[PDB]
Amino acid sequence: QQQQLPAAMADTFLEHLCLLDIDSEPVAARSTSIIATIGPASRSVERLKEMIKAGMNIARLNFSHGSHEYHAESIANVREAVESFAGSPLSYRPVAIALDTKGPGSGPGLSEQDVRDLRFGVEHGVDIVFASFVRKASDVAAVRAALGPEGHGIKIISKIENHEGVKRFDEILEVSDGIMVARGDLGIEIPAEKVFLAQKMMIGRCNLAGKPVVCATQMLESMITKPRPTRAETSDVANAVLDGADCIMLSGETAKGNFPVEAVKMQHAIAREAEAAVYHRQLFEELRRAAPLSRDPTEVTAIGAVEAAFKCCAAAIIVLTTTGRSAQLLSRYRPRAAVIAVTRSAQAARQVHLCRGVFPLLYREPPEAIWADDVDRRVQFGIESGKLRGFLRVGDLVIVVTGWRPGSGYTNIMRVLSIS
Amino acid sequence: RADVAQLTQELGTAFFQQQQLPAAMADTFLEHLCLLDIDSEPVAARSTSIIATIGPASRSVERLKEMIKAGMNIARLNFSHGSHEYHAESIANVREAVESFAGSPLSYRPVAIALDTKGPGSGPGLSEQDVRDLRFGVEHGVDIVFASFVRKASDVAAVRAALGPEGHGIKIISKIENHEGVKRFDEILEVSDGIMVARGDLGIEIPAEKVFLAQKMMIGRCNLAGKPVVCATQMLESMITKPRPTRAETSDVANAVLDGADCIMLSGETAKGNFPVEAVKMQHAIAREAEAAVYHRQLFEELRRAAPLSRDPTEVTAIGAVEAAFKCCAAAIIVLTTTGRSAQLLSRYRPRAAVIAVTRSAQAARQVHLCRGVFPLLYREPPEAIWADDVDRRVQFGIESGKLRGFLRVGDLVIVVTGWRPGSGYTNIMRVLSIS
Amino acid sequence: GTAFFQQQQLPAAMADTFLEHLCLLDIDSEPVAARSTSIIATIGPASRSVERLKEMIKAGMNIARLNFSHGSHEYHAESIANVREAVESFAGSPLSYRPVAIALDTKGPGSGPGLSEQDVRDLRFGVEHGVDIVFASFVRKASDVAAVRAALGPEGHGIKIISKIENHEGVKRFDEILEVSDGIMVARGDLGIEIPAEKVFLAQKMMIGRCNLAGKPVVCATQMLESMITKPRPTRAETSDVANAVLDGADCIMLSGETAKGNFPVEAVKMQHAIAREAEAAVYHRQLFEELRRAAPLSRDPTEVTAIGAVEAAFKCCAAAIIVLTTTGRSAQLLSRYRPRAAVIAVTRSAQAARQVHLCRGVFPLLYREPPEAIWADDVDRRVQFGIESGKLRGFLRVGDLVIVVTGWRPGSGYTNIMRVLSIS
Amino acid sequence: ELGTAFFQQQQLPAAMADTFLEHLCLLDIDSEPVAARSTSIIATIGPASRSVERLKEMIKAGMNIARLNFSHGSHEYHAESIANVREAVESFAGSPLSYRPVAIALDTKGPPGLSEQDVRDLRFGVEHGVDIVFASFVRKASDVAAVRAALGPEGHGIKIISKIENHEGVKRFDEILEVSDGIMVARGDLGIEIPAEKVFLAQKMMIGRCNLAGKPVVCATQMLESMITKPRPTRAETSDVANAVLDGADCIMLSGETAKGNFPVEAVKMQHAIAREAEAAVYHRQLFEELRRAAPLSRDPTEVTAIGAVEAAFKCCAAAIIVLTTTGRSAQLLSRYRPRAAVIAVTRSAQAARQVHLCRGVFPLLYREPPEAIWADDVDRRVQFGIESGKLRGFLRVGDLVIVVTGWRPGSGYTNIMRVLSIS
Ligand SMILES: O=C1c2ccccc2C(=O)c2c1cc(S(=O)(=O)O)c(O)c2O
Ligand SMILES: O=C1c2ccccc2C(=O)c2c1cc(S(=O)(=O)O)c(O)c2O
Ligand SMILES: O=C1c2ccccc2C(=O)c2c1cc(S(=O)(=O)O)c(O)c2O
Ligand SMILES: O=P(O)(O)OC[C@H]1O[C@](O)(COP(=O)(O)O)[C@@H](O)[C@@H]1O
Ligand SMILES: O=P(O)(O)OC[C@H]1O[C@](O)(COP(=O)(O)O)[C@@H](O)[C@@H]1O
Ligand SMILES: O=P(O)(O)OC[C@H]1O[C@](O)(COP(=O)(O)O)[C@@H](O)[C@@H]1O
Ligand SMILES: O=P(O)(O)OC[C@H]1O[C@](O)(COP(=O)(O)O)[C@@H](O)[C@@H]1O
Ligand SMILES: O=C([O-])C(=O)[O-]
Ligand SMILES: O=C([O-])C(=O)[O-]
Ligand SMILES: O=C([O-])C(=O)[O-]
Ligand SMILES: O=C([O-])C(=O)[O-]
Ligand SMILES: [K+]
Ligand SMILES: [K+]
Ligand SMILES: [K+]
Ligand SMILES: [K+]
Ligand SMILES: [Mg+2]
Ligand SMILES: [Mg+2]
Ligand SMILES: [Mg+2]
Ligand SMILES: [Mg+2]
Repeated sequence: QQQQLPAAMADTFLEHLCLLDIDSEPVAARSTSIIATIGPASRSVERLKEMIKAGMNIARLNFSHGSHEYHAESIANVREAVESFAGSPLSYRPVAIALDTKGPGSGPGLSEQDVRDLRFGVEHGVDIVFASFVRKASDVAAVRAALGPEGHGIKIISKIENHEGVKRFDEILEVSDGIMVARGDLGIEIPAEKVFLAQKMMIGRCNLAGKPVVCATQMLESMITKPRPTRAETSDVANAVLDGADCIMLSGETAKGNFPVEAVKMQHAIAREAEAAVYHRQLFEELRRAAPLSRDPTEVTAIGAVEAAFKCCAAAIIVLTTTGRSAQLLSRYRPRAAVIAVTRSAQAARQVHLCRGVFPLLYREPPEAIWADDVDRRVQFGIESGKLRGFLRVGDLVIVVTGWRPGSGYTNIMRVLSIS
Repeated sequence: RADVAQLTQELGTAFFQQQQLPAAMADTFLEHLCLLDIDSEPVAARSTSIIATIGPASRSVERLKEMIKAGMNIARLNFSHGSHEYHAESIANVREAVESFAGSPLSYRPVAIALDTKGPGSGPGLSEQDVRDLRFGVEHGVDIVFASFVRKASDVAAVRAALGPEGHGIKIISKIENHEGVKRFDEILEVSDGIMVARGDLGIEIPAEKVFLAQKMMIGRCNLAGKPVVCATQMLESMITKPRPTRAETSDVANAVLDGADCIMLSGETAKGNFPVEAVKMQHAIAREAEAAVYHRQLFEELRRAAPLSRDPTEVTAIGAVEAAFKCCAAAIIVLTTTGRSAQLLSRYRPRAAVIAVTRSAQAARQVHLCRGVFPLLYREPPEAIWADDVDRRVQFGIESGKLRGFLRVGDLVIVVTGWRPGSGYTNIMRVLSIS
Repeated sequence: GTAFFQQQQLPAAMADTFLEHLCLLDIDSEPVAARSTSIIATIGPASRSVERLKEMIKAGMNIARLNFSHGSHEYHAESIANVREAVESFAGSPLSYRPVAIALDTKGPGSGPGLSEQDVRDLRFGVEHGVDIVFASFVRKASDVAAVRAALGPEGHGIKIISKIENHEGVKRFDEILEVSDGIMVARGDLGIEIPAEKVFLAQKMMIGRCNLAGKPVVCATQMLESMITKPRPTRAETSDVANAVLDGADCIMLSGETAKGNFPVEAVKMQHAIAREAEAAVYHRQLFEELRRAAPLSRDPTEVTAIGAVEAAFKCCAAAIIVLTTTGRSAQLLSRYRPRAAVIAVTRSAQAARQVHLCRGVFPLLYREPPEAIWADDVDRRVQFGIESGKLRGFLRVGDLVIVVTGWRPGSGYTNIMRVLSIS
Repeated sequence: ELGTAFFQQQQLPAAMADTFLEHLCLLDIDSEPVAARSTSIIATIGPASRSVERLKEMIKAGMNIARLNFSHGSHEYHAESIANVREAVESFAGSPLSYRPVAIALDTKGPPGLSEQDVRDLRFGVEHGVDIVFASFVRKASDVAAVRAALGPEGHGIKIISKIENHEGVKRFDEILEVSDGIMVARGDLGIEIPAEKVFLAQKMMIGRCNLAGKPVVCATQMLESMITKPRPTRAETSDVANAVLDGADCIMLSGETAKGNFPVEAVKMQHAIAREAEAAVYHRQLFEELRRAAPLSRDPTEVTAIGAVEAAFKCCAAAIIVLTTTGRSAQLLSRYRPRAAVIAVTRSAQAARQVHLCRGVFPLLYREPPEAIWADDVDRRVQFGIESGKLRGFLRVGDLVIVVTGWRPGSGYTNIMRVLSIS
């Protein structure tokens, strides 16, 4: 059988590895998001359409290079390429826009250039900020203050790039929306042979906290000049997914290299293979054991839904979400079932790419008069887009996660539904 | 510590010191035993049902009201003794005692009536007296049959045929009392509604020192199958003449509950002894202590690992509801059921939360006592015009009756299990509700 | 062979979960291993005759308990003499000889707050008569154990003190009592009067678990086969209670009125023997060994390090036995704490140690009486060969079996450090 | 006692964790490695690494096995490389603290079956006393039998490590592993023969199966590729080396990095540094439990002694397991249980001393003293040699506990004793 199911049913991790089969083809949709840096090699609308088709989920703009005018044109081109697929509403793909700051460049403070760039991000409607060189909780507070009242909804992903950031990780993670393991600077700031320890520790802690973690830098470096990566590069991408990374990133590979589309395609192919090789039997038991007891109905519904999905091998968990939170709480238990998140918020649809296994569907259908009927069409929309995209078939079982009243914060219902 | 820290701040340290919760949170079975505390008081309602044999010592309506208050859930009538006239009078007295509390859902306690057959004797199958007694049971509306000396699947088919078309709803609990019944256990369990480990005859039919192996094997297999299992005979034997049991007797009751028995039984202790009410009270006290001492962490993990994957929505909803109940330390799981099946599927995962089963069927309310942790509520209100409103009213009836009986408190989290359409077989919804 | 893997609940032993282990238990899977839980039989009018004591030793009695709550010093001295006479009547066959420990159970503190003056006199009687163990009644705190130890004096340094936990205070102060005691007795008679009867099983399971964790002997006592005082067969609750005490992890099981004053002393011993053998094969060693290993702290004591290596090696090859040379019994006790399925055959020259190792589950003491060889390595080998010959004669071993041999690098107690895999020829 | 500082080093807080997730969360960049590097480094000796002076630097950097790629050069070229390796190794024979045996491995050019050139190159290997053969493109058990037969009458002791480089080799892995001494995951050809994105699955599967079988597994090709031209590797390269060790590889290899690159010594130093870090990060608690649960019961005293010795080593945090071995088999059976303690293998065989580099955590000590007339005295002398080398090299201190594994009689195949010794 397909998707490494013989290896998935093994009684030990050792037997799981022994049962991995190169002929067991992946069937599930790719769960780990790809962040591609948009630069000289990947700026055109035509090239961006090819990168979206190849698998890009988040477009990163490196504010260490270019200018505000340059990045504004890149943002416009990304939006134009994304909207060129709006003619097919059940299959259109949202793409988040992330702003990566230049950093403090000396001074444990928020550069005035960073204040100006963060203000640019708010004015241009960016979804995420990758905050460079975060070394303490007060650095995150400074970024949040610089985003102002209009940028309240922007996610702050703190980049850990030095010894201080690693040592003060817990306080940084507590106030951040997520973390980026920025291996480039980290490998210069700490001994290169210790970076893998920092990566594995940060991924584990983010998985424990249920917060997004991005693995970044030199993942497919040789692809800047060559059409195929080295054996160490494919292994690095696969191991980042197996470590538990929610996102994988391409920097020079897409910003300035000769094969930007090929680099995205390679990350897509490796992530799909690595996701099927995840040993869910141990992973779910450990996530379940480590996750604290909770009296929050969204949290309680999420664990019940993921348990139910594993019991019936559910093809998907369809969840209605306003902010993306209910989808994030499902994602933290790493279900094998795809989490199809139906949302009316375009920003939440883009941001939800930070959470592994969450497939955002932006709902743009006319409302139903009775709230209960409106909820049911959003569920049938998740099922129709699910069927159109290959996630679901007639006869499949799905878990549907909804709330008892409109507005964010009221998820409390899990339903077992048979498709068609 | 960090996996229970926010909930310890919210519910308090006193909450986590009661009902053997420190022992329940242990990482190993050895650590679990080391953390058992005689000062950790049981809080939950007793979930293992007590079957009491009704005979000369426990027959009067006044005495039966005392036994219902002490905790009796199932009244057993041993057709190896008395007559049809004697047993019919016992049944009438049980029903009169049960109906004396029928004025309210707060006081009403359904009590199942079980008929224990005389058995095949030296014969190879269903005896003529058993056919007559089984017909008597159908005519008197008994809920359960404890079929004596079941040795093969064809013995339970013979009992089913002798109950006729009008006894289709009666549960057949096969009594395993000899070597053949133990060896053919799987085929017997497949066609039975449940099993009774009849240790009296078993201890004579096989070496006495092997009975505990048969008991533990049968309890384990019934737990795996999700079918009721009764532990029976000599549990509190000395209480036939003495007001207090021996140390081996209290240990035996506790170990039957820890083994996974859904029901515990009293035979001579209630049928002919000097302290029938005290024997019920003692079983009640021991079962509540033993239930809190169950190592749910390993038990739930093992029930999850052993149970095969399922495409039955009732089964899928039941495991999701039990997982949700454990996550928030839910006080109860309120389930709507017509036949008791949805409550049985919740019960097989052994939640620590009480399963409050709301049903319109009086027979299902009596029979669910066979499933550990199921508290039946008989709903007697007439149906609402809108089906969704009728469902909501039954859920609210469960909550109100739960609150008025101490099962629920304001601020508690309750898991509610319902279906998407009327009729049996459509349970598929789990809701997390905060009690206000 | 397939027959080997069908006996001693081996299908249930190989199960991946405790639930599947229970589902696989088979009443037709016969026990093969020797009974490892010791039987303490209380001595009284029904079991004092030398001829009756010979029958009780053959039935399986390992420890003779003298209850100082009854009788005079002259009575108990006569009990001791009869036990020793019955035990020594089998000394003519050194390969089959079974040592029997003598335990003195004290009267207790009564209304007083500590060690009574009668207990001081009885403890000194025990030292003078060479008793092996003291079952100290109503131990409520660590200072009660220190008072017993002081009353035994310098000549009773080798006597084991097993503290009886019989009330709420003893249960609450269990950790401090276990720390200074050699072991514990769950005295359920008094405990069931001192605390609610329905809570005794929790105290029993907690104390057995903690003793197992500490590697110290634990005795389950009182009313185990009570009905056998007057009836020839026990109730279903009684056989279940004995089996569950062994499954809980008790090192010893006890008979009080059943052997002291009942009509069936020999049969009560035989019944406990039969149940214990069945219950020992039903122990789920896969989880048990894993949990004992995980819970046991790291150690820099060579005897402790050799013991875990020897138990792990025994499980790897399904060793029939672990033969250990011991002066004080300590090396055998450290093997016993890991609950090997292999019998621990303890070869010793110390008659007191041979009697005392009965407190440890799975330890079969062999008293070696030959005078020391001039060459120490040859003396060690002769003792190992004596263990093998006794093992073969008693049915523990056969030619072709693998055995683990545990010895030390120099004479005297405290130097066990060697483990060897040996093929029986 | 050991002190709080002891329990903060070598990822001991992460090692004591109750779950793999907690283990990852407890990894600390400030927890320094203390144990000697246990994963062997195979360095390909070519134009960039051939001189005696350069070879001395590579031995000091950590090279344990010298690989000679018979796809390049000639017999005369490789014979000179072998001579230079032996000369560099013997330049440290005067000092017991620096003397390290180095195995010599011959990597064949490759094939329908065994090629004519491979028969001649295998014959060259036997004549030159090579220790290991890395057999290229092994696709079935009969390929291993052909190599074994070509190793003439004088070369049956040479270890055959089968290189799995294509779909057929992956599919017929079990039959190949059964007749091979070990496996090499030859990722270069494998990444061309099968889709590049599936190579990590083949690597993890082969490493797992070799670990289960107790046979050496080598991770090879492009581990530090960028170091062919640059002095420092990429983030993917350090991650790849660490993950190969964490996967369970016994050996890690350098090809172009040492054969033709600008930084051969630096590439060896980098693999040394990463492997030491990755070895301390191994989650032994789950690993040992799983190796124990998966390994079948055994009536072989060497195998029974080995598991008892590894269990005893974990119980006391033993600094080393000193084992007397003539063929290296007793050290290999200790190595399969992945002890945290170094396995110091004391042997009179120079060949076995070179070959045990294939087994993770085995530190060979060649013993050349003349035999004692009393066998028990000869064993004691060898045990003390391992303790004294261990004190000299920093493995041991007075007061440490060591596990000693010996047999009851001379000759190979009788290991059955495990002793706990206090270092005095
Ligand atoms: O965005 C840019 C860019 C924008 C405008 C002019 C030039 C560049 C450029 O040269 C560049 C960029 C990004 C990266 S990065 O994302 O890979 O870090 C680079 O390495 C890099 O060199
Ligand atoms: O039901 C009866 C009964 C009915 C009518 C007259 C007399 C008896 C009677 O004497 C009796 C009964 C049950 C048991 S039971 O506990 O074994 O089931 C007895 O042991 C027992 O003695
Ligand atoms: O040029 C050589 C060479 C030349 C002369 C003697 C020996 C080698 C040699 O050993 C080598 C070489 C090239 C490669 S490559 O071209 O395949 O990358 C190797 O891998 C490799 O090992
Ligand atoms: O995941 P979030 O942000 O909490 O949103 C979940 C919310 O979505 C719903 O399912 C539907 O709400 P809306 O009708 O407002 O879209 C709510 O019942 C629930 O509270
Ligand atoms: O447990 P059972 O016997 O399957 O009954 C559960 C049934 O009860 C309900 O919750 C309510 O059904 P009714 O309205 O027929 O009483 C159904 O939706 C569900 O199928
Ligand atoms: O278990 P103990 O009391 O520590 O005794 C074990 C001792 O027995 C021996 O194996 C043999 O000692 P003896 O020759 O003194 O009997 C010692 O090497 C070892 O120290
Ligand atoms: O690992 P190998 O090849 O089996 O060698 C182990 C052998 O070494 C010894 O420990 C010592 O043997 P020698 O004295 O012959 O070297 C033997 O007793 C044992 O059989
Ligand atoms: O900024 C980054 O992404 C880095 O340093 O790796
Ligand atoms: O029939 C019974 O109930 C018995 O034998 O125990
Ligand atoms: O003293 C005892 O043995 C008791 O109270 O059980
Ligand atoms: O031969 C090799 O080592 C390869 O192909 O990677
Ligand atoms: K930047
Ligand atoms: K009957
Ligand atoms: K006494
Ligand atoms: K080659
Ligand atoms: Mg940076
Ligand atoms: Mg009967
Ligand atoms: Mg007493
Ligand atoms: Mg190749």
